[PDB]
Amino acid sequence: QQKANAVLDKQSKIIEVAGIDAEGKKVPELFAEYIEPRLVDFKTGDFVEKAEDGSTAANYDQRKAAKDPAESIKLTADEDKAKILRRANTGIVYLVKSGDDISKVIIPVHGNGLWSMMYAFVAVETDGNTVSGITYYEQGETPGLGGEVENPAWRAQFVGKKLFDENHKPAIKIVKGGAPEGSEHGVDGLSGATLTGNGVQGTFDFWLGDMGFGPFLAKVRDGGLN
Ligand SMILES: [Cl-]
Repeated sequence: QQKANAVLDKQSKIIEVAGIDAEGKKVPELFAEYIEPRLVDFKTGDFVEKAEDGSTAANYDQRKAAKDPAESIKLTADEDKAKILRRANTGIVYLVKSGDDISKVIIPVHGNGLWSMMYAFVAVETDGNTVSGITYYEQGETPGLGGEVENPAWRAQFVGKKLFDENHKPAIKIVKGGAPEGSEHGVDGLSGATLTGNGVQGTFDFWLGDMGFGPFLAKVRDGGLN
């Protein structure tokens, strides 16, 4: 079943955003060496060993969990900034191993675009604030417009940006028509693709908030990884 090729490209994207030099090695090999998947309780931000459905980090299906009322919540329209309708109570994150230390954490985020649900990985430094990279691993927006979330030049703009402001509130901004420079939080919007851009904005506003990875990244900031 492939199914397998889907799992493998996901692993590829994780390795890609992790900034690991692939010394010719294959993806399943690099993933075992450098990646440690962990489950996270969103509300508390704590690492957990199992989800409510009994899954471990190795077999947890967060998308399926999000539609199971036993282990997810229904978001009000106002709460639902990323326009995803529901949120699993437990998330998965991918720790990047240096040696015995954790070098980065990669968090899965998503939000609705114009034509499609848009899924991305965001690589965060162990300060729990600085973005190391971003990659969209599933989206179906129009090439040349919203599809430009896959453009290397647009994604590179996220590198060095801070996720949070001084109150640890979500601070990433999709700035219509080009952010300034020396900008702490701002990246350029997608020209001609405001609706996709709004979906990206909502993605960060929700997933950096109290119902998302907010509590977790706070614990990262306070040294919860190493
Ligand atoms: Cl979710």
